Amino acid sequence: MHVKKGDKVKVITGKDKGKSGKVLAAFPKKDRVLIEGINMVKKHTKPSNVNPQGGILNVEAPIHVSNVMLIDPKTGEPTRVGYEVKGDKKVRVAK
Amino acid sequence: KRTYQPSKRKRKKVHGFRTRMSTKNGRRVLASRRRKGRKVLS
Amino acid sequence: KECVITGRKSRSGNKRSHAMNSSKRTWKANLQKVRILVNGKPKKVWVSARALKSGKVE
Amino acid sequence: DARDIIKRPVVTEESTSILDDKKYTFEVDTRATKTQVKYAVEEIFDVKVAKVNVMNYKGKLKRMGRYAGYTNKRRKAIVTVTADSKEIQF
Amino acid sequence: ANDIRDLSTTEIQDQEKALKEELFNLRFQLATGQLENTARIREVRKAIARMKTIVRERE
RNA sequence: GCUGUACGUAAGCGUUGAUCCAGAGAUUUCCGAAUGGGGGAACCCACUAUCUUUAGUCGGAUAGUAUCCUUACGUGAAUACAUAGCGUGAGGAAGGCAGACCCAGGGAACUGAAACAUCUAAGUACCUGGAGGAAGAGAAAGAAAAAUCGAUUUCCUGAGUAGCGGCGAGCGAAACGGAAAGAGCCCAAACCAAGAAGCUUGCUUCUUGGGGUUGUAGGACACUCUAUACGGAGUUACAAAAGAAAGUUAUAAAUGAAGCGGUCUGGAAAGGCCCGCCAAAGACGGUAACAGCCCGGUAGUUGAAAUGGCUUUCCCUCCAGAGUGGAUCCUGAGUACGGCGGAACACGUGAAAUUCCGUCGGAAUCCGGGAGGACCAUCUCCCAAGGCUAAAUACUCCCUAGUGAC
RNA sequence: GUAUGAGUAGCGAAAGAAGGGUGAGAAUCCCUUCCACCGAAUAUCUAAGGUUUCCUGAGGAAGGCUCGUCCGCUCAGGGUUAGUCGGGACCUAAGCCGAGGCCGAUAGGCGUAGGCGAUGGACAACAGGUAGAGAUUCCUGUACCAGUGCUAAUUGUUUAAC
RNA sequence: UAGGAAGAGUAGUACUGCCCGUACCGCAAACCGACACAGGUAGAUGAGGAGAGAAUCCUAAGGUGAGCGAGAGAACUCUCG
Ligand SMILES: [K+]
Ligand SMILES: [K+]
Ligand SMILES: [K+]
Ligand SMILES: [K+]
Ligand SMILES: [K+]
Ligand SMILES: [K+]
Ligand SMILES: [Mg+2]
Ligand SMILES: [Mg+2]
Ligand SMILES: [Mg+2]
Ligand SMILES: [Mg+2]
Ligand SMILES: [Mg+2]
Ligand SMILES: [Mg+2]
Ligand SMILES: [Mg+2]
Ligand SMILES: [Mg+2]
Ligand SMILES: [Mg+2]
Ligand SMILES: [Mg+2]
Ligand SMILES: [Mg+2]
Ligand SMILES: [Mg+2]
Ligand SMILES: [Mg+2]
Ligand SMILES: [Mg+2]
Ligand SMILES: [Mg+2]
Ligand SMILES: [Mg+2]
Ligand SMILES: [Mg+2]
Repeated sequence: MHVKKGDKVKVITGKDKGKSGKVLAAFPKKDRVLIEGINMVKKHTKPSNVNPQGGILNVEAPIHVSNVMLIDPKTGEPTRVGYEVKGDKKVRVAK
Repeated sequence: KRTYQPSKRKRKKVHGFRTRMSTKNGRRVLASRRRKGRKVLS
Repeated sequence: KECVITGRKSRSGNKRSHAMNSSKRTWKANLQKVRILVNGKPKKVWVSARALKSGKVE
Repeated sequence: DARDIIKRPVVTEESTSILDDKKYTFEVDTRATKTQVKYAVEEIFDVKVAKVNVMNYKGKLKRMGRYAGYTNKRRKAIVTVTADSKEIQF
Repeated sequence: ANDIRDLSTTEIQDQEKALKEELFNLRFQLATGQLENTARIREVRKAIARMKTIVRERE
């Protein structure tokens, strides 16, 4: 995946287009990313051993990786990515 | 009375693996059941 | 059952009749069970009269 | 291979009811023997074993929807120790 | 494993015996309900595997 | 980031580099050819050796122990040498499948003939045995004809011709010609040498080496010349079994251009409208709807530690070949043919050549022998009764990439 | 797939009643009492066969020819303890296999030694307890068969106790 | 008896004694019969009165009250008197 946990991210398509957020989780078995503030969704949760109060909960859902673009933490603006070798360590490069 | 009157010994000594593999024409039965792919050979 | 020397034995063909009815039959060999030396020792073996009329020692 | 002969103890109400008479219900390898189990327990816990009993259990049929299969074939030993020995605890 | 290959064919078998004892105690604890960490099972079992393995490799 | 499908809860591992992918290894319970003996499948019971535990029984590890064939060795009967037999060791096989392709053994009927028996269906289906990646066939005892060709196989034609046939139904070639593919060799025997066995008793007759293999006849045998690794050939036949190196390929992967363009609809834009761009990359798929420019990727360019294969090089191995004579000698015997009985050849006994099986008989062997569709003569072509041989052909349980007016 | 017949035939030999109780709900489940049925059986054991149908706790979707609060149904946990019982490690019968061998287009057929094979023969434990589920198994007592070692005596050594 | 034989048996002691089956049904709703089927299913036991009797009637121990019912009591059908 071209996007990794801990990255800062812009959203290309979707209802949450134009927004940005961090990557809280990744699922390469499905090519989905779990991002803060994006695709927030209302779960109707009966009480259980945890969430024992229960309720309607706003929490983030996964959105596809192709709908998402990385941001250079130095510029703060969105950058399509390539790969280079620094010394003997592959890295990610903006362009 | 009726025609199925069960017995494990009779069942196996007639229709069983060793009785099949004793005989040239019972190894074909097993070859033919493996060729259909049956969960059970005898 | 076959001659130990020239392995001749029952082959098969038809029996034909007048009216050319075809039926099925076998031509057996004239095999005789007699001693010979299979090797430096003897043995009692099926051997054919053709092969026996000259060349093999009983 | 004592630790391989003796797989597990059998913790159930029957077993616990029976522990007070210095009897211990173990689940064991289906190829083990009573005598192997004796010497294995004597090894592994330093008890003295007086008698060893053993039964074999078929597998029970279970289901989960569309899918049936027999639970594992079980062999349950019931060791008992000489009274003048030290206990196995659980 | 590299740490394991430094051992001379008998310390390795002794560690094997010890790991077998530990594993038995864990199966026992589990059967009784007293085991909190369940993933130590796999770890000990795989340690045994490595030890038998390197023993055979040297053989 | 992970602890599968498969949610779940619990507990945990991972940039001191996890999960994952590829290669090589290790482990691989019990059954099954199943093989230590038995057995009703996945069960039972053992022996012999060494070790181990027990106070000692009881108990535990590890190795070996099937049958047959061939081969050595040792024992060993009636029977006296001996053979049989017995035992041990070294090899080898056993069984399975891809319901496919082929070689042989054996071999139907329904049906058709508008009945039906010869005949057909059909040497099909089926059984069985052998196999191999192909098999089979194959280097002229050939095909042919006023003219020659030069091993087999497969395809096009010849041709539904010639012909076979209750001359009915129906069966139905071949050669010439044209193409694919191409390749040629080895023994047997005379003759020389050694060894052993008979004393066939001064002769044979068996095991190995050399020699030599063919039709204007060739060879052995006589001589000349060369030849002893000069040069040549090779595990695809022509002898057989190994080893390295280099390159290439397959089995993981890497890099990889260009729009978050604006606006409209909209749940969402990949779509409409207006602007640009990349292209050795507009294959495919996915993404909230139809994306070359979002993602994976594609074109292109790179790369493989390890293993496997192929192509070359080297090593290694092994290698007498032309000529002139022709005293003499050899050139596949219970076969070749013939009779009888059957079968295969397109060819149903027909005038029935050719090939094969069973049984009777039974040749010449170089001034010799076979074939040319009875047969005879002449002519022409050719050397049987011994063996090997790739390629072109047939098929697809499988692997990789792909295609479809499915 | 759905009709029609059609809310029809049928609901599979037989004596139930009431009271209490449980429960959302009771002809149908549980308890009690009377009543009735079998009784060389409709009882008690146990082979073969079936293979968890046994016990406990929940449950009532479907199954049960009605009903259901129940079940041989569904879920989840448990439950089958042997030196002496029965079968093997003991024996064999009919039969089966069958080294070699004899036969035979193959494939295979027969068959000696040898080995498998009970429905038979041999073989040492009895009585009580067991309130959820096993009992000649477990427990309590008292024994029996086979063997082993430890003691204590006795005996034997190559015309040889055993 | 052939054989083997330097260890032998006696008493008392303590210890040792493997594998499979063992639940449950088992004239039955669990087996064979497609069914919770008026069918069939080997053997051991199998009491009392009267009785020759395992007959028969009633019963004991023990098991059951049979998986649709209630209520009218009509023709016809069946089994009975
Ligand atoms: K060939
Ligand atoms: K596309
Ligand atoms: K002919
Ligand atoms: K010719
Ligand atoms: K018996
Ligand atoms: K009576
Ligand atoms: Mg038992
Ligand atoms: Mg006809
Ligand atoms: Mg849509
Ligand atoms: Mg001729
Ligand atoms: Mg003839
Ligand atoms: Mg013909
Ligand atoms: Mg002839
Ligand atoms: Mg002519
Ligand atoms: Mg009506
Ligand atoms: Mg009615
Ligand atoms: Mg009666
Ligand atoms: Mg019950
Ligand atoms: Mg109902
Ligand atoms: Mg027996
Ligand atoms: Mg009971
Ligand atoms: Mg019982
Ligand atoms: Mg009823």
